[PDB]
Amino acid sequence: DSNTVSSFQVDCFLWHVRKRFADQELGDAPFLDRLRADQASLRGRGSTLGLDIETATRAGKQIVERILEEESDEALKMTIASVPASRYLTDMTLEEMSRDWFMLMPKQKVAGSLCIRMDQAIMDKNIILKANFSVIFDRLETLILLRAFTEEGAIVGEISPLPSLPGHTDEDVKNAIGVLIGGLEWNDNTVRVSETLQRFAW
Amino acid sequence: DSNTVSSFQVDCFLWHVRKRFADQELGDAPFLDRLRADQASLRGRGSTLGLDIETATRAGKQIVERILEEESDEALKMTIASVPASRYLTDMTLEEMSRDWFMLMPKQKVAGSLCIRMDQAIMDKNIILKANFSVIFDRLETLILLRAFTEEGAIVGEISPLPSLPGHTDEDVKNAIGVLIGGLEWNDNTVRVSETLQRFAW
Repeated sequence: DSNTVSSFQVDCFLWHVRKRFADQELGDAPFLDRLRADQASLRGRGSTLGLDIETATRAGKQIVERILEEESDEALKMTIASVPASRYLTDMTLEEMSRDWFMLMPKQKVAGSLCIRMDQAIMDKNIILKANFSVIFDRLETLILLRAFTEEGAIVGEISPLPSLPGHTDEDVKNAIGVLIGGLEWNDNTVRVSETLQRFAW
Repeated sequence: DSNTVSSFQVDCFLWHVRKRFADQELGDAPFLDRLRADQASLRGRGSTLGLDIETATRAGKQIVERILEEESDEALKMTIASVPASRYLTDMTLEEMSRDWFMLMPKQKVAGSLCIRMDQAIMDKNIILKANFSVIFDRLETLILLRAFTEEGAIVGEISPLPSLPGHTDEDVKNAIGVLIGGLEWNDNTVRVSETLQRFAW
């Protein structure tokens, strides 16, 4: 069931929290036994429904963050911003960001909570990926919209984010670019990526 | 041990979170069995070291909030403000807020993570509690400093907050006022509380 997945990702996350606890060595012994035993039960559990933990745990982190978001219960309500609140980068005039387009030979992939879209018949062109996104430090958190543009400015490709669990990470976006490019290049084409991206991306 | 208390308050809180989960009915069955069984283990546990749960759970909420505060792990970092970010009320010129004072017959109590201080020999005076604090809605979250002032402006009493677990709540502050007053009145005295307080307090 889907409640099984969710439940798993939660437990995974709460467990991560507890490790953090016992990292401060706050935990007494029987606790730390719950920690070990629940880590084993978890490895088994995730083995069997065949989700790896790392991402199950980010999912859980999002579910729980949502719970801690809704209360009210006075204060059980928490306030957290560990946030180096972030800077926004726009390679795309909105004129471009909103522009008609389609695919003659449509190719659609989903990876790491991003939709990658590509036109299969586009050959021997020179394209540049432009991306509006957000930065913390020099390393990306998040993407708003990526589009691929020909010499004559035209959409042959797109990478857009998805409301699934977990969300997408700088990584998910890096491989995403890799896939969009690499497939573009496969039917001959040359993909330059914008400086911003170059400067940030990978 | 103190790690035993902490561990208990955590588990209490994480458990509250899970109930929230299964409130959305996300939970699958074996989960919900962990929920019931862990609720029993918890009632037993807190019975024995003799802490009631409600407050153990607010404590846990503070400990955990602290954990979720520190990562970094990229994003496992959460951002939460459910906050109707709040309005501040000051009955006390800082000239008053910082003013010498002592107690001839000192009386010191601690309740709900607040220190209550009172001068035992103060008789047949007319005093007003002034308080600088903070409001969400018409109901107080939090107190910054309460002081009790005679006709001739003088400190006969104080209620100040403490960095313990859990922190203090509007309630803790309401009973706190009750105790300061009621003890002031016991050796004859008349305690008017400021409008702000009246308007907010209780």
